[PDB]
Order: sequence, then structure tokens, then C-alpha cells
Amino acid sequence: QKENERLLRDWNDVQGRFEKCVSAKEALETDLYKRFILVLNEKKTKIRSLHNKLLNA
Amino acid sequence: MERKISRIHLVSEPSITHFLQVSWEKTLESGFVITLTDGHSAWTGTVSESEISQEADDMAMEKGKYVGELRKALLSVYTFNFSKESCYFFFEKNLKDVSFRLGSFNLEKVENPAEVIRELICYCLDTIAENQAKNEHLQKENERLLRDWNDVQGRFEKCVSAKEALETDLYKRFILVLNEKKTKIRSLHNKLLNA
Amino acid sequence: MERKISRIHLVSEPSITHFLQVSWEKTLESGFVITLTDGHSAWTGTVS
Amino acid sequence: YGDSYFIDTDLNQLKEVFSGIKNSNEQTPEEMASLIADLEYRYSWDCSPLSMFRRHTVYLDSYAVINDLSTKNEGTRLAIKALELRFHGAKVVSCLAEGVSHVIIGEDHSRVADFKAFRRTFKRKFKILKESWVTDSIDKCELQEENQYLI
Repeated sequence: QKENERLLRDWNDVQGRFEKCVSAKEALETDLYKRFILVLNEKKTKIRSLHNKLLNA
Repeated sequence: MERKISRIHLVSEPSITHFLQVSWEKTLESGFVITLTDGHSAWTGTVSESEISQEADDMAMEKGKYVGELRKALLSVYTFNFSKESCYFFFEKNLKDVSFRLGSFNLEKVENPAEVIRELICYCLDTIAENQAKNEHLQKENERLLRDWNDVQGRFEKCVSAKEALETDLYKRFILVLNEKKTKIRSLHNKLLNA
Repeated sequence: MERKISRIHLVSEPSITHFLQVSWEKTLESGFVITLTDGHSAWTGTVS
Repeated sequence: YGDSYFIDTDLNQLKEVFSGIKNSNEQTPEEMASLIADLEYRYSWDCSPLSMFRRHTVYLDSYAVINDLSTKNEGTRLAIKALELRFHGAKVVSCLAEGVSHVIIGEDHSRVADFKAFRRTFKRKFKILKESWVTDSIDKCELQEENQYLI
């Protein structure tokens, strides 16, 4: 009886957590690239500018 | 109707086992039927609400501790004594160098040593068998629960590993692309302060 | 060692539940001890 | 590498570039964890749920003997808690050196006197927390206050 109660709880538990983790994993790759795009375009703006100024001088 | 059965001794016969059997309706507190046997002979008694509650009134022991001490004593120090003629049974709570009365029954025996022993054996063999059935069912059920739990473990380990690899892989590639931009910004920033 | 209690009715005795007890070393085939009882009396023997 | 310095670019464009970079792992896991911890600090990604334990180094008490890697207590719910801590950015470690910020305790307290005694040695001193700290922080998507979860 004790082992049945424990595993019925614990099964519901990892079932829910796992499916939450699968969904979060599937969002993670869009998230990181959205963050990287912006940072990397701002850096490109700084490189364009400094290299243009260096060319003119 | 409920019931319990238990092995005892008597100090009157120190060398040999006996069996008490205690059977009651709903609770031990409504009153009950009690039965002693050696393995050969039928002793019985009936002792009911009006006077079980009178025990914890004749005695200094209060109801909870006495019925509790009795289910410790009876339903498995205690000490048990009976004589077959008088049919007086008694038992007492033995303590470290003091000793005091717990209970006694003036029992009255019965005619059927066999029918008594038969019902005791049949109760055991049935109660045995029903529990082995339940033990199979819960065993099957909770093999399914463990079998499943272990598989979700496995998949979760795959997901955790895939998530770690996704982070370190993406960040290593970001770091390469980012750092080259930062290095060029530095080189140009310095080169531009100078020209 | 194994034993096994089993509850029976003799044809002779419709209303008495009897108990057959068998006791042996995993193969019954090796021979066994056997008891019958009715809660009043008991009987025994052996097979090889 | 073919991301254009002179143009600002999209998801599909950096995806392509990333798939064209070679495969390598020369960065130590410890170097890498701090590169990530620093980038998530600079750009404020550090409260992001799947990184919430990034700044936690964690020992998991399933070893019947503290620090002896032979004594693993497998098939316990502590194994799910190490999947969970790893999934949310914790540096889960199989040996308790000076580098540890947290020890996690399950049902079996038979080791807590010895964690508490060994922690008398330490210059920077780890917390000892109940399993439920990890659980409750993940469920609320946020680091829950550790003091209610002590020992």
C-alpha cells in the first residue's frame, strides 16, 4: 500500500514536470536567438561606424 | 463482527503454549467474546459494555490507558494465569520492582474443543489467502507505476542532456560570433582614438 | 523445506471441515509427511 | 563567417551561420558556465527560469558516504532533483569540495550531522537545504528564499 501511494504521487509529479520541461526546451532555442540577434546587430552598428570613420581617416 | 487471535502462556503451565482468541462487535469497547485453548479444550466467556466500562471504575486505571494496556496485554510485562476448574483467568501489569492488577475473567468453558480449533484454523487460512491475493494485485499495480516512473526518468534524462547541450552549444557559437565583433570594436576604437 | 496446509471435507464427514497438512523438500516427488486433523483428533503418515 | 557587418540580420540568417560553425568543446564546463553567467548578468537574462540556479554549485546527498562516488543511492527521487537542477542551470557536482554553495537533503537525514561537522572546516560555508527548495523555485519560475528550506 505505501509503495502504491508513493509511486502514484511521484508518477503524477514527474509526468507534469517532464511535460513542462519539454515545452520550456522547445521555446529555449527561439529565446536565445531573439536575444542574440539584437545584441549582434547593435555590435554590427558599432563596427560599421568605427570602420567608416577609420576609412575617412 | 471483528476478531483477533494470539499465542500466550500461563504461569500455572510455564512449559507450554496456549491460544487466546478475542472476538468483538464493532469495537473492543462494546464488549466481546473471549476464548482460551491449550490445543485440546474449550474455554469461553462473554463480558459486555456495562461491565467492561465498570473495570475502568473498579480499578484506578482510566479507560484509555486500561483498554490500551489491555489491547497491548491481550491483543499481543504482562502475565497470564488460569485455572481450569474455577475458570478464573487473571493478568497483571508487571513493572520494575512494583506490580499491580490489570484484569480478570471468571470464564465458563464449553463442550466443543474441535469446533473452536476449526474456526481458528479456517480464519487464519482464509485471512492468509485474501492477503496473498491483495499482495499480487498491489505488486502488479505498482510494478506499472515503477515501470512508468523509470521510463519518464529515462526521457527526462534525455531532455536534461539535450537542454545542457543546447545551451553550451548555442553559447559557444554566440561567444565566437560576439567575441570577434567585440575584438574588432576594440581594435577599431583604439585605432580610431589614435587615427 | 516447504509445507502446505489445505482444508478439506471427507466424504465420510460432510459437516466437519478437516485440515490436511503436507510437508516436504520442494519436490513432493522425494516423499512427504502428511497429517490430517478435525480440531479434536489428528492422524499422520509418510510417503516415499 | 557570413553574418554581414554592414547589415542587421534575422533568426534564419544567424541559424544558418551557427549550423556552419564547427563542433568543439575545449572550453572547460567551468569556463563556459561563467561565460554564460556573465552574459546573462550583462543582458539581464539571469532571472530567466531555465538559468535560475546558474549561480548555485550543488552537491546531491544520494551518496551513502559523502564524497565516495561508489556509494550512489540510485532509484531515489533525488535523481529527479538532479535532472531538475541541471535543467535550470545548476552546477550539480559528485564531490563536495570548497566550491560548493548548497547541499541538498532528501528523506534520509543519516548524513546531516556529518555535513554540519564537515562545514565547520570551510572558509565559505555551504547551505544545507530540503529537496522542496528546488521544487518550489521551478514551480514559481523564480528562486524561492532559502531560509524556510534550511536543513
